[PDB]
Amino acid sequence: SQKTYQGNYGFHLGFLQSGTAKSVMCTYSPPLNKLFCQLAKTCPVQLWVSATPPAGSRVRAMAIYKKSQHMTEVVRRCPHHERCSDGDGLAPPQHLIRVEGNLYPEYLEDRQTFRHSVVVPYEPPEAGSEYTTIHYKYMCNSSCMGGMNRRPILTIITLEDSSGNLLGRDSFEVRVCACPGRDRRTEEENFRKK
Amino acid sequence: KTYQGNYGFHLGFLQSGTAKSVMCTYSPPLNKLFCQLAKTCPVQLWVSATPPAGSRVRAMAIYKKSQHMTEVVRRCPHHERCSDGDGLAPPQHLIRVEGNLYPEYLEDRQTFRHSVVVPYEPPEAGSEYTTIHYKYMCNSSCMGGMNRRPILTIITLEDSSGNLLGRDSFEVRVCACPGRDRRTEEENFRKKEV
Amino acid sequence: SQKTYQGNYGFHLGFLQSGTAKSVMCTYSPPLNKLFCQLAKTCPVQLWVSATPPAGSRVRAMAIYKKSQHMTEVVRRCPHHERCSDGDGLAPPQHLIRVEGNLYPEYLEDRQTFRHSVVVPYEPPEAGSEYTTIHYKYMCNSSCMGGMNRRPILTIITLEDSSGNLLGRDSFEVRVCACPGRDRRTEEENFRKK
Amino acid sequence: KTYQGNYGFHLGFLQSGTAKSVMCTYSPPLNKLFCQLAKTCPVQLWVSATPPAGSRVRAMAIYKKSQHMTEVVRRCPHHERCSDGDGLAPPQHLIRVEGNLYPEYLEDRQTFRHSVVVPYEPPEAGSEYTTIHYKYMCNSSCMGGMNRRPILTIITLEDSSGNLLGRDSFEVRVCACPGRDRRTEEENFRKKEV
DNA sequence: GAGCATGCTCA
DNA sequence: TTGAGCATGCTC
DNA sequence: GAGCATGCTCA
DNA sequence: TTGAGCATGCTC
Ligand SMILES: [Zn+2]
Ligand SMILES: [Zn+2]
Ligand SMILES: [Zn+2]
Ligand SMILES: [Zn+2]
Repeated sequence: SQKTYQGNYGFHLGFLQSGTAKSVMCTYSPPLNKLFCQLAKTCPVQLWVSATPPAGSRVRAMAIYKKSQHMTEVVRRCPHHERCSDGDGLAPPQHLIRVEGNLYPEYLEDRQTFRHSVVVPYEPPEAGSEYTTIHYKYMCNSSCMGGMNRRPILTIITLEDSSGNLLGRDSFEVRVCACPGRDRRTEEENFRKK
Repeated sequence: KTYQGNYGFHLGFLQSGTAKSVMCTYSPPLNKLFCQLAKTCPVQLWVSATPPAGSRVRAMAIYKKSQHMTEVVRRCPHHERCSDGDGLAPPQHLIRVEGNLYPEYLEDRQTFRHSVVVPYEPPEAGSEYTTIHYKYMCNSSCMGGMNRRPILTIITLEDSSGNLLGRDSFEVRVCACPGRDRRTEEENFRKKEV
Repeated sequence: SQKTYQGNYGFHLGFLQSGTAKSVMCTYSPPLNKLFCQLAKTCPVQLWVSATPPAGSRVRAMAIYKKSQHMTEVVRRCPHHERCSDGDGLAPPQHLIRVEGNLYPEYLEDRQTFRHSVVVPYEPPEAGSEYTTIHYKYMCNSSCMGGMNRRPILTIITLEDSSGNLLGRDSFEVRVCACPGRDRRTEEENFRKK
Repeated sequence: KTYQGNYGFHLGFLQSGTAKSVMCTYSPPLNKLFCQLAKTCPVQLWVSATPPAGSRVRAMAIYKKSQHMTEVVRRCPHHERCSDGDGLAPPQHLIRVEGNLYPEYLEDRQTFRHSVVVPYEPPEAGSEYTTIHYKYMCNSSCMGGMNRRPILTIITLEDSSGNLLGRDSFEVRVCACPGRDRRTEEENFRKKEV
């Protein structure tokens, strides 16, 4: 979760460099290791490895509340959006994180913790690339009443083999909001105190 | 829609300068009540003559703008599912009457609009009006509900058979800070009055 | 159509006076007898009569292209909007004009000319009012490709008795567009040449 | 997605300064073709070695932005129903090949994407490239279709079995005035180049 | 709402 | 047949 | 994007 | 319990 290890494959995440039109809907903050994005907008997250993972490897994405006081609560879409008609025909209505660009994502709910997660097969970079890109979408604002309700979350991306064993793990905070650029500057300026 | 009828029926609101004003404050220039969610709002019933025996008072909410007037005013998805019920009011109803052991919560079979009805009671000896306490269970801003759309509360005096005897109305804004918001709307309004 | 007669009841239309927030979505131009409005926005049209119409009277609204070269073509929604999911559960998908605020409008298609029209019962003004208001909605922009395709239209409002006989008739041009205020000024300034 | 393969495959476009430029003009700095609706666009196929016998060339359109990349690119509701068919191309297809009596119009059974395939033909004696003429049947602005969303045309060289031999691509903007629009996008682009 | 984005009209 | 200028929805 | 619109945090 | 100021989606 909060702990990130590269494992035997040197796994870790990367984010889009600044200076692109995508920045308006999705912008990453290095000093805060936090992604600021708008609701239902595709966010390109990069997967970096120093060695090819075993055949059949998978990449899972899960959201957990950052504050230890809310860590046990399952992150889910608020009552309103869970009922909106925005389903892609693949993602369940209550899931916050969706993968865009994949015909066969696996949307899971842990039988014990009841946490939602989405899994897609691991794919190596395109020829001439040092990373693989997976586009994610967050279907609720961090402010949504009855949902995240202004509570910040962390997205945990874990590399696992075909059997479900962890091969690597990385994470980043996320704020789904109306104005990513504005809100990112705010938190960064506020951060400039130490 | 505002007629006093044969009984001089019209509404009244408590004058300013009371601790209650913080949670509920009426604006004469805008004929608009500003109140907090779930807080009791005292509305006064005034008549020039005693209504026929068995008369009733109905409260109903409708969106003020013709653009949304046909949409039934109801609580948003989140609050409907909160456990704030009083054991009398249906979960979807926005307006609840406080202090009455026997209110009637109705849904019109044709328009599907919600309304609450209580018996008409004469003023207490020494008073010139009757007070009914209402509570609004969603903010005007609630996503998936009123969603920032202003509403009007329509109070009608009816005989035992359901015939209208009189009708009055006022705009309502349920919000976190009634005082602040009332001033804001009044100042804007006054920005044309001088 | 183009000819307007008040009949034995002095029937004629009236429009909302300027200086209201509604003006942004719906604004009438007197010198051009033209209504500029946005798509799917409620337009309050006033019905004026000097005498009470016979019991069972009806008010019909129909759209016809203004140019004699297109007069024979039936005005309908373009291919795209006819398939959008904006139906109110009462109006057929191809109809341009819809009535808002009525539970029982009659949406018709002339068996011979195939022209669409919507009919609602005539209702007298509210007490203290000199006119009756009917809210209409136009479901396509005048510019819609494959629909009105930049061709201006006329809305014909006719008062008819219970049997379908004409009692009165009035009309006005309409431009459904993105910016009513902007476009109204444009045509008015252009009109200022004579 | 751009690799020349073992046959040095890549695309070429006619140089500027031809009457054709008015209906079809390529922009080197933006690797973007600007063309009018239904106008033939000559695309050049270049290879350094003769492809295996039975090779084919496929053309497919995809939305450039990851936000819309999964949505199948197709003609809008209006043009699909226009009677501009050539008796070969399905009504919903955006890209049509001109000058070939036997093109194959396909729809992938899984992604449902449209594509058109024609046999690979060697350059005419004396030429260093092969020309294929394509037509785009909707403007990039068509409502209910591309709806102002930029697209990419992907041309792939494949052997007789369907295996990719090479692949290249270019952005496309179908519009009313290619020259004007090309300059506009280039000037903006140049507003960072100096 | 402004300004940008874009098909259509006019000579 | 071709822009130039007018006409018009969309971005923020 | 700016500025307005509004619930929540803090003392 | 109450604003003041901060936090944030929506209007145009
Ligand atoms: Zn939500
Ligand atoms: Zn609510
Ligand atoms: Zn249309
Ligand atoms: Zn089209």
